[PDB]
Amino acid sequence: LLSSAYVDSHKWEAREKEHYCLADLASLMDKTFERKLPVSSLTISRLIDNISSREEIDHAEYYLYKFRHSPNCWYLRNWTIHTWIRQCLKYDAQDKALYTLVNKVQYGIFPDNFTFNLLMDSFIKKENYKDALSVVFEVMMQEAFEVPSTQLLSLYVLFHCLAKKTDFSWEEERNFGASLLLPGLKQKNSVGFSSQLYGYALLGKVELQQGLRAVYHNMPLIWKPGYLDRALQVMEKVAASPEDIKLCREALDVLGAVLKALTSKLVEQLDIEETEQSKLPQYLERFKALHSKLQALGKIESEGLLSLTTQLVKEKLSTCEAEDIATYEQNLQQWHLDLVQLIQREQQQREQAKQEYQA
Amino acid sequence: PPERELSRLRRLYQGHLQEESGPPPESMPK
Amino acid sequence: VRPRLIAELARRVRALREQLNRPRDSQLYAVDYETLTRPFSGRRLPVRAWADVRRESRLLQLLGRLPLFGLGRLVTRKSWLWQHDEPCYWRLTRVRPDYTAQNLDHGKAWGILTFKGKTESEAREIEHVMYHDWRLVPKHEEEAFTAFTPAPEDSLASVPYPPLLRAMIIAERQKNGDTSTEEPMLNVQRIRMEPWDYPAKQEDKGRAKGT
Amino acid sequence: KAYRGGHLTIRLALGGCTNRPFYRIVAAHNKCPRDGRFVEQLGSYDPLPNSHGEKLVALNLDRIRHWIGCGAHLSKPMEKLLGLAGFFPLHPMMITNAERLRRKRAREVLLASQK
Repeated sequence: LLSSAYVDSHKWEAREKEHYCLADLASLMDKTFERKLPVSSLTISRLIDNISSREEIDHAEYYLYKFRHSPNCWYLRNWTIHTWIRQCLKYDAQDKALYTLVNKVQYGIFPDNFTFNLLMDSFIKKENYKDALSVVFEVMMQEAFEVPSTQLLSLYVLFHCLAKKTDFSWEEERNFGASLLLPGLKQKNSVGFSSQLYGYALLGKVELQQGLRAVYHNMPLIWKPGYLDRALQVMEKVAASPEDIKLCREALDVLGAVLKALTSKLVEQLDIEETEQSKLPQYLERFKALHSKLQALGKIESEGLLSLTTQLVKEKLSTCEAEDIATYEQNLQQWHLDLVQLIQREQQQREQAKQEYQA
Repeated sequence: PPERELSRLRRLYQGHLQEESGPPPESMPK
Repeated sequence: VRPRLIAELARRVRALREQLNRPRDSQLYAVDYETLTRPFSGRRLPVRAWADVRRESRLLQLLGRLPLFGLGRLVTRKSWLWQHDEPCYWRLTRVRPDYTAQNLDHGKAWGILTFKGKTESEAREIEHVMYHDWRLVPKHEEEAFTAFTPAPEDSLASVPYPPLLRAMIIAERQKNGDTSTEEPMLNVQRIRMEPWDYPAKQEDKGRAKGT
Repeated sequence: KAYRGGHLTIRLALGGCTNRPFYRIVAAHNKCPRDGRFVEQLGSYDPLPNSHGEKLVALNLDRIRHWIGCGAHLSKPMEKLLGLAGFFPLHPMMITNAERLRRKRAREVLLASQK
C-alpha cells in the first residue's frame, strides 16, 4: 500500500558505514562478555551494520540477544534497530525480524513507526496477511499508533483479516479489540468511530464472558469496567456529531450480535457497584433505541468497513507518507551526527590510553 | 463509617471478614 | 595490648567476598508460584500477598516490554487503586535493569511520585519495585487518569490538652499571676499524619545478604 | 555498655513476689533486661487494691516530660496508664475494649431476656 519512494532502501544503503568483518567484532564481544565487562553500543552498531549474508543475520540475532542481556542494554540506539530491520528485509529474512519483534523483551527490538510500516508493507506486498496481523498486534502492544500512516495501515490489515474470520478465541478477540480501538481513537472520521465501536464491542464481550482482568492484563487497556457502555457512548457521540461522521452497519451489527449473545477468583469491584451482567438488559434497550435514532438521522453507512478503509487509505496515505519520509530524512541526518560523535569519543579514549601507556 | 469505605474494606479482606459491628450501647449494659 | 590481626584479615576478606559475591535481584526476588516461596532463602511469602503474587505483575515485567524501559511513562499500583480514589502513580525518570534476568524483569527504578493527587518536587528511588502490585497506565488514558481537582484540605488546626495537663497549665498560669480565661490548646497544624502506605525512602532501605 | 542501635523507653519493671506483683516505672534502654539496669526510676504502680480499694500510681511528671523530650519511647501499658491519669488522651485500645465489653454484656443481657 506504500509507494516505492517510501519503501526505497537507497538512502539507507548510502549511509556512511565503517567496514568490519563480522567475525572480528563477534570475537571482541565474546571476549568482553567472557571478562564480564560491558560492551559499548558502538560495537553492536558496527556488528549490525556489517551483516552481509543470511547466515550473518543468524549470528547477529544471537549477538543482539547477548547485548540485550548485558549492562548496557539500555543504550541500544534507534539507528541500530532500523538497520537490523533493513538488513532482515534485504536478505529475505522477514521471519527473523518478526521473531525478534515478537520477542522484543529478549532482543530489545523497539522499532519506530517508519520501521513498523516497512515491515507491515513488506508482508502486505507478499500477501502474507497473517504476519502483517502479527506486526499490527506488536504495534498495538507497544502503543505505537502516534503516526497516521501506521494507523491507516493497521486499520486496513485488521479489517482485511476480520472480513474472513468466523471462529474467535477470546485472546484473539482481545487482541483485535485493542488493535482496532487504539488507531480508531486517533481518527476523527467515520472509519475511526466505527473501529472504536467494533473494538469496544469485542472488548465488552471479552469482559462479560472472561472478566475484566482478561481484558486489561498485559494489554494497553484500562482496568475500569464498562466497555459496552463505552460503545454506546460512541454511538451517542455519533448521534451528536457533524454530518460527515457516520457509523458502518457492520460495526452496529457486531455490537448487536454481542449484546444478543450476552443476553441469552478475586472480586475486583466494590459490592456497592452494579455489575455489568446486571446492566446487560438496559444496555440492550439503549442499543436498540440508539440504533433507531441513528437510522432516523441517516448516520449509518452501508459500505463495508474494508472498502471504506481502502477509500480512506487511497485518500490520505500519500500525504502521510510524505510527512513520514521527511521525518525519516531528518532522523537519518541526526543518526549520522550521533554515530560520528560516538566514533570520535572512542578514538580519543584509545589515543589517550596510548599516551598513558607510552610512559 | 460510610458505606463506600466499608465496601472497600470488604473487598480488601475478601473471605476473612467478621459480622459488621453497629454503634455500641450508649451506656454500659447492666 | 596484644594485637588481633586475624580479626582484621577476616573482616577485610569477608567484606571483599560480600562485595564480589553480591546476590542479584533476579536471584533474591525470584518466587516459586506453585508454593509461593523464595528459592534463594526458602522462606514463604505472607498469606495476604499470595493471590496478588499469582495475578499482578512486577514493575520491570512491565518496563522490559517498552522502548527505553518506559522512561516518562506512568505506573500505578493495584493496592493504591483499591485503597485510594485519588490518582497515585510514579512518573519514571531512570531505570537500571538487571541484565542477568532472562526476561529483564528485575531491577531498580527512579521517578516523581504523585500520591493522592499531590506531586513531589524531586525524583527519588521507587520502593517495592519487586512487588507483584504494578500496573501500567495506557497513554490514551493518562489524561483521564491524572485528572484531579484538589479538594479543600481543611483539618483541625488545634485540639484540647489532656485533662490533667490542661489543669496543670491553668494552675501554673494562675500561680504566675495570669488570669486569662483562654483555654490551653495544642497546635496540630505542623503535625501532618502521612498515610501509612505512602512510599518510604528506598535509598535508606537495606538489602538481603547473600547466603 | 554499648548496644547496637536501641533507644530509651519508659516502661514497667516487675518486682514483688509470687502472686503479688508490683511495678516500677523506669526509663531504660529497650535492650536491657526487664528488671535490670535503668536510667532513672520515674514512678511506681501497685496493681493490687489496698485496704481503701485503690490502685496506687506514682508518676514523676517532671522527669517523665523531660525523658519524653529527650527522645524516650513509651510502652503500651504506660500509654494506657497515662491516659487513665489524664496526662495523655485515652489510648484507642481502651476505647475499643470498652466498646467490645459493652457489646458482650449487651449480648449476655439479650440472652437473659430470651431465656
